[PDB]
Amino acid sequence: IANQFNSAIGKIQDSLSSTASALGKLQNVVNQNAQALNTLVKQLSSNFGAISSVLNDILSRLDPPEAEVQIDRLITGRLQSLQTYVTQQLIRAAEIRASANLAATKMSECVLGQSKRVDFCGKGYHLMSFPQSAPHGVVFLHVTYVPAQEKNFTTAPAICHDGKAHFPREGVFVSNGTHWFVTQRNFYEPQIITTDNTFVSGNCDVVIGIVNNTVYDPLQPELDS
Amino acid sequence: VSMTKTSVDCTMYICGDSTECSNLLLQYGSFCTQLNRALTGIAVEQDKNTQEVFAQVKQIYKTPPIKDFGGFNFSQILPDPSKPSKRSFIEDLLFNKVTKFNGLTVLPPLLTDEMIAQYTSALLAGTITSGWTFGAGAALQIPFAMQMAYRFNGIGVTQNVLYENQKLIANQFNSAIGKIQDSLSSTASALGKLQNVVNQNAQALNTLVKQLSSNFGAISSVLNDILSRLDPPEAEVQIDRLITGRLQSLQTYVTQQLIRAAEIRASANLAATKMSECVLGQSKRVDFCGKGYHLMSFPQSAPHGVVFLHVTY
Amino acid sequence: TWRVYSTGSNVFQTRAGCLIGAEHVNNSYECDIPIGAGICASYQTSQSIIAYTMSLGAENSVAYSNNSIAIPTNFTISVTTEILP
Repeated sequence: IANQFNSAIGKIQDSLSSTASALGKLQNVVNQNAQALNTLVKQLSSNFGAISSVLNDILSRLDPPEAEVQIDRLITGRLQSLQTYVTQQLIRAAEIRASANLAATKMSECVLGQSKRVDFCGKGYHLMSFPQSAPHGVVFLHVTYVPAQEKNFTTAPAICHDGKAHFPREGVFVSNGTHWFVTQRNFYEPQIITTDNTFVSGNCDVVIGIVNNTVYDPLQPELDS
Repeated sequence: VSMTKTSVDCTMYICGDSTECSNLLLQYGSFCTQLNRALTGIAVEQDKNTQEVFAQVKQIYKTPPIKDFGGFNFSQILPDPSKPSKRSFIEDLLFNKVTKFNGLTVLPPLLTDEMIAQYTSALLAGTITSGWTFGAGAALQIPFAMQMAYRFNGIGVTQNVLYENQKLIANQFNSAIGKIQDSLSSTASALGKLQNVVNQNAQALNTLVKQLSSNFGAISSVLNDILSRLDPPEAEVQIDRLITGRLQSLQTYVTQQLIRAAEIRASANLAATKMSECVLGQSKRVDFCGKGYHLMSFPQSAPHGVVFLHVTY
Repeated sequence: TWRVYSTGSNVFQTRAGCLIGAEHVNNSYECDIPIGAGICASYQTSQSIIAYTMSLGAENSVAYSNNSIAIPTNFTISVTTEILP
């Protein structure tokens, strides 16, 4: 486990140093604010129906009966550019508010504890997550548990030995063709069937699909010795 | 889940293929550029919301040819291969319950209806056959009579209740799906949440068209009328009252569309959370995957949305 | 004013419109450039832009019986990365 964990962080160091396409979510935040401020300063060159685009051009050429007419077309045209920029920045603040509350929720659940929610703190069974710093963001490193190799077996829902049905306590029954064992569902460890791994409830004339087997009793060699 | 896409031309809506109108539009700056940039980011975001919800797995499973699920009848949610439209019977009922040339256009979505239904048929085959293991690793075969023994243990019930009462739970499961076919086909008011998307977006499109008949203090509402009766010394005054009148109508439509695009984005993230906590696994949160003790869920397709099907205790 | 791409013998009719200057194939791959209504575009090899139907992944059917189970025998540990602004 310690060899697979130390070799997994090494595969993040080469992926973050080869390409820069992994930080595409943080790049769109800076590029959208740089495009909104560049468009706002470019609208000062427009005329908006006036004679010129410079306030000193109209004031140093025209008369104050006429100068109040051309300035009115410039204040009205420039006030609509600020109302569009403020409204667009107010909607973008709602998107960054939903991402700040999600980053605070994963900080309290995935980092400071262990979550039982599927596909929230990573793909698979979550074990650990370490936080890191980033410019205008946060980076999580979810450590997960994933099974790799499989093997088919023959199963049965329950067993009965001497008329009484036996149900498994923790796990399911498997069979390699000859004997029956009790194993867990996430790892294969074959153990013998005993009274500490079973659960007796009623007879075996009700459960469909039940097979016949024997249950080992641990009081056999101690009471005979 | 998603919303229909649109695109509005800035020059065709204001200037009715006239060169005298477009010469005055260039003095107002980049107002024709910001309207096409905002509507582009909405149409891209509507294609992303259908990928975080439906495209959760990248391995298309299939139904086994033998239908031996231990007394359970899934003949109403499985797709029909004999029909030309690969949908289920409940998906066919959900499709029949929901109902120009002035620069406006509607762009078609990327993911069509036949590729959405193949995502639902792949996730239905993983929940029945594999269960809760096809979302964490590879698919592991578990019989359906043994899957609910783990689902009963998750809510604190021993496995003696399921195995000794298999004929009672299988009869209540098939009788519960048949009640949805009578409740949906009779009362058509159950799908009112999806019809509020196509109705509020149709009122905004009809408002832009009906606002072209306004005068805004000018002589007429036709650009060819003012250019034919007056001289270009005086014709530019009436065009200035019509450009500023129609520019505030286009800034109103984009701003009201950008607020509505945030709530569908906020609703698609909730549907993507329920597609992995209620469908791909068993959740323990109260009042998240239904009322009561949640056991399993089944997804269904819907136009501009998703329809869940929770099973409780 | 450009009509250099209207030579012909490359016209394919789609649902979103018509795509000229690209060839149509009958295979299915994972696409990167979206067009609309399932049709995609890519660059595959003497190289030209092709168009095809978007696939949904490789087919993987599973066995299912009354007395069949699958228990894992080995595991791996993998570390992912998630970036949130």
